[PDB]
Amino acid sequence: PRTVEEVFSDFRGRRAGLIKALSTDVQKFYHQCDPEKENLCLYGLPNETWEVNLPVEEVPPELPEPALGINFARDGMQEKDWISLVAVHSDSWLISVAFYFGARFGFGKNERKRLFQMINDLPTIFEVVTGNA
Amino acid sequence: SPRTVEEVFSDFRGRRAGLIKALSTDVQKFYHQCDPEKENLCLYGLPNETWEVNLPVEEVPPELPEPALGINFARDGMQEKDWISLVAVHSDSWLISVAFYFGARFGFGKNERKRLFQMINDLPTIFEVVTGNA
Repeated sequence: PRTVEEVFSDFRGRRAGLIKALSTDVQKFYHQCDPEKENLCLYGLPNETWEVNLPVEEVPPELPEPALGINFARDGMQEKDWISLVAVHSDSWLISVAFYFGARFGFGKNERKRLFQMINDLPTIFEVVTGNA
Repeated sequence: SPRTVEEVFSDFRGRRAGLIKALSTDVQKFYHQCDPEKENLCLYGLPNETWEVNLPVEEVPPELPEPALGINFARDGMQEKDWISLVAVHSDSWLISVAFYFGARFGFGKNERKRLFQMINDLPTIFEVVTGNA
């Protein structure tokens, strides 16, 4: 069903916004992550934008939430290692969101397999930011 | 695959079994712990096949992905089996997040991620289990 492509399009859009935050806009992202601020995250939207403040959602929130408090360790390691750690959390979030949508759209086992194959043909954000893409 | 792939899958299967317990065998205990008079609660699965309903807190640093919060707010607004299904789908998305997070911390590459997904997707989702979709 063309619904696998719609869910994958959403995933690619959020992934593009997160890759922007962690590469092209890395210093903007870094400076918004002062380590004494509370509850910051990296949130990706399918229009290829990003934000560090958790958006207000319904209750329960419809989408899985990304990691909060990612800014505490910003100064405790090399910037590229902190970026890599944000990348790993971000990759685990994106796959959560995509499979949540797949379930909401009534994907069965075959649709779940097709969605994963498309996701896993792209380098992870971790691989992008570490130079292993 | 390296041994770590099966070890990450074993963690996944054990948490899944705990979540299946909460949403089936232990459903009334789970239901009553999802008290609508408490603050927003989450359902967690642990690798020893147990489950817990806890208020999420601001863990610093963040560790595992966080499950859906506020499941207790929706409990009385739906037929119980539809609320169970809602919790199940959120729990399925949490489990795959946890598994791929561990896989990343343990340096999985493309092939290791494929093998891990293959094993996860052999099993019916918790949503399928609780709705009779196998």
